[PDB]
Amino acid sequence: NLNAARELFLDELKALTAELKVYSVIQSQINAALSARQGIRIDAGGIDLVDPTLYGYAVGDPRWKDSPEYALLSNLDTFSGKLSIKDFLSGSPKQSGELKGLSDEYPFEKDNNPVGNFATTVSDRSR
Amino acid sequence: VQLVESGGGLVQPGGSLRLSCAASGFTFSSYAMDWVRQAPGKGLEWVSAITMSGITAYYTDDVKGRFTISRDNSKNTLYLQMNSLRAEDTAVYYCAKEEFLPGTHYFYGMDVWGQGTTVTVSSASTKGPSVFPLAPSSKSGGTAALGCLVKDYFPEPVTVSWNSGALTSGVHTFPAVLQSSGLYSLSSVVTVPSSSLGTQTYICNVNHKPSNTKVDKKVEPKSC
Amino acid sequence: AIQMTQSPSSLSASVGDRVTITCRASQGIRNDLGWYQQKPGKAPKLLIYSASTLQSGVPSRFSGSGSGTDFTLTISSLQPEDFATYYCLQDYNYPWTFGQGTKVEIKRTVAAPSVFIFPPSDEQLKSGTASVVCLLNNFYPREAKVQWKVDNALQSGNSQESVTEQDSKDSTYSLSSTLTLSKADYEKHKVYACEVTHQGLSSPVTKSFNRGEC
Repeated sequence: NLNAARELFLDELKALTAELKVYSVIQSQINAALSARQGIRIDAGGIDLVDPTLYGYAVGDPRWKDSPEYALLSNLDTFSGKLSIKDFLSGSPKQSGELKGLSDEYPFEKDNNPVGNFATTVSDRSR
Repeated sequence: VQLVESGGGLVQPGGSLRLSCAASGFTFSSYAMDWVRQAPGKGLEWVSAITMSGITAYYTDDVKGRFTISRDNSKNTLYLQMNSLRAEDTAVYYCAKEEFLPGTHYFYGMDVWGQGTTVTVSSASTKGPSVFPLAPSSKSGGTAALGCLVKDYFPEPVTVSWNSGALTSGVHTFPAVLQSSGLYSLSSVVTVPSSSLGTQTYICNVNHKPSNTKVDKKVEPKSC
Repeated sequence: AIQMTQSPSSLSASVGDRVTITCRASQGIRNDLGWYQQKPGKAPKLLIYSASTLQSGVPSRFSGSGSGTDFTLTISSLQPEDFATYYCLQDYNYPWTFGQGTKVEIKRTVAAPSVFIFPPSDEQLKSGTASVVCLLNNFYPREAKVQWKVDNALQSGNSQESVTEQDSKDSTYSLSSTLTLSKADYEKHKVYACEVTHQGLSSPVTKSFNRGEC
């Protein structure tokens, strides 16, 4: 009864830690773009978030599928074997809710850079 | 590297055109692309840009909600859909490749341009010119002027020669002007010695390819 | 928004001179300003970007300068190939916007226009319109005032002008002014006169005819 309750709270903590990990991956693509005064695609032309290598697992590792990261990603509405940054951010269920009406890209501009505004929008969910 | 525009022509106010630009000899999908226009006699106007992905478009103010820029990276082709066209849209439309600073998407200008395609928006029907003599002056061993008035044609251009190309010294063929009717009008003139006005015959040869009309015309002095 | 204002609108100089065109923005645009060259019936060519970087292939006599709102293209020793129109472009904000252009014309000695006037042909008058043409032939500089008088009434808003490009032989211009009236209004007056003011002419030159008098 008590040791079972402990293990549910570890599973909740594992899932949150995974969600934060995905936001970290997204946020580091966004900073890579900002650094190279570059744009970022977040649709199917952008990165695939269902990729073992992003979270420490090698490509064919069978325990990838048992990971709390894959658990989160593969349970979303938007999952289809692959998962774009927009699919993840707009997908449910996850504890940061949803982001609707994001464009498929945020291109580098010289004034009010849309990459910068996206960085801020994404950063206000890791909070 | 090469950009070839196409799809321009003649259209009426309220009508539609689709311009195409065919890119070759570089990785089309890696560069942003633009349309730039130039109306006759006026300067350059940036019209539209699009990102390498084809997802985000930008427009100049005159054009918002009327034109649409797009591209197909598998076809190496840039498009401009032009709706609700008006007379002021009449211009040469250039296709232009944007360049970035190395390792960036930091746009700094247009380093490769097409040759341009012409769009002409007007209510006028195609019509050959009327050619009238500009008969040499009544007064002059001096110099006299002498010409042809090529009036009420549409669209541009016309070409004009004198005595089938045998007379080229002192010829000035003028840029046309757009009259309020919607039709164009121009004059070609030549300066010659007064002495020749009896002896030498002067014919202006006026070609207007769009209507398929040529007109030759004698220019002699007036009846006295 | 952002408006670019070049100056001068045009400018005359000789092979070897030091030429300087200015471009001013209505707001700060950092160094995000390019310079393009265009020649008649040809595509524009990028010369300078990022305010002062030379496009490769462009010769060293061209040079760029400025920051914020005031910028400067400079040709140190002008050459035959450099006679052309030059445009500046800001790409700091969308819409990107060009300057209105600066033509660089070949300079020479003053030359007066020989002036000629042409009545409407009889053949045209059958159609119901009258076109009276004044010709200024082979002059320099390009500046010229052409005034139509009909029975000494200064005419207004019923004529159009047109000008040749600078000549390849003698570097002069030529101008056509065309006064346009109905057959009705043409036949209602007698003295048709073209008055021409220009630097090479000490006082205005008038040419005229009387209607129907060959």
